[PDB]
Amino acid sequence: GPLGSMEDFVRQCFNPMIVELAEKAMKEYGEDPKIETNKFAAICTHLEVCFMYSDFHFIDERGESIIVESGDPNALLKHRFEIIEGRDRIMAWTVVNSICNTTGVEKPKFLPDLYDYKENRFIEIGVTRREVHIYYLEKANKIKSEKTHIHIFSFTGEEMATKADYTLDEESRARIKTRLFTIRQEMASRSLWDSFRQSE
Ligand SMILES: O=c1[nH]c(-c2ccc(-c3nnn[nH]3)cc2)c(-c2ccc(F)cc2)cc1O
Ligand SMILES: [Mn+2]
Ligand SMILES: [Mn+2]
Ligand SMILES: [Mn+2]
Repeated sequence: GPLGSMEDFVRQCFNPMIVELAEKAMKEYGEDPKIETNKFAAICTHLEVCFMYSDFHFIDERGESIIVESGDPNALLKHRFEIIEGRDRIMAWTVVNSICNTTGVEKPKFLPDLYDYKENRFIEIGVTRREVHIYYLEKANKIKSEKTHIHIFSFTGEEMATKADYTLDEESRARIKTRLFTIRQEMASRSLWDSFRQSE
């Protein structure tokens, strides 16, 4: 088949909110999304996984964790997760500082991706084109000391999470894996996958 542009794929296969947040992040770190395109696609993918990870998860009227897939349910429900990824540095740290002071949890040395109000911990999300165990160690070794939970996804369906604690139900994580599989397949049909995979 013909080789598509990764740019076209990103703009066609991710919603504009994701794409825009991704562009802003790259600009913020001095990289151009029209040159570092594999990174661009990687950043969109990871951002989307972060959103999908928190999607539908609330804390109920009685204070336990429930799943609602409509927009019509109860406004007394609190989102289970705080989303840190996707915010600019100032706002991300503002949110982290707020959480840390409120909940009394320890302040992380690097920006995490999520905060989980049920488990009372920050989460580092990872999405890798390599084997999950290797990438996990790379994360584990950057965060140094840990209260921060790590959860790694691959494009081939493997997961690895701290202490074999996977946080979410199988259905939630299946949605994420299916999306990753779909991204991989679509890249492959445009002959973007091999280049993307080898670039990590
Ligand atoms: O696990 C993460 N990961 C990443 C991440 C994403 C892509 C690459 C990448 N892809 N190709 N070269 N570098 C590296 C780290 C990022 C990230 C997000 C926005 C941004 F502007 C820069 C980095 C954030 C994460 O939490
Ligand atoms: Mn970031
Ligand atoms: Mn992050
Ligand atoms: Mn991450």
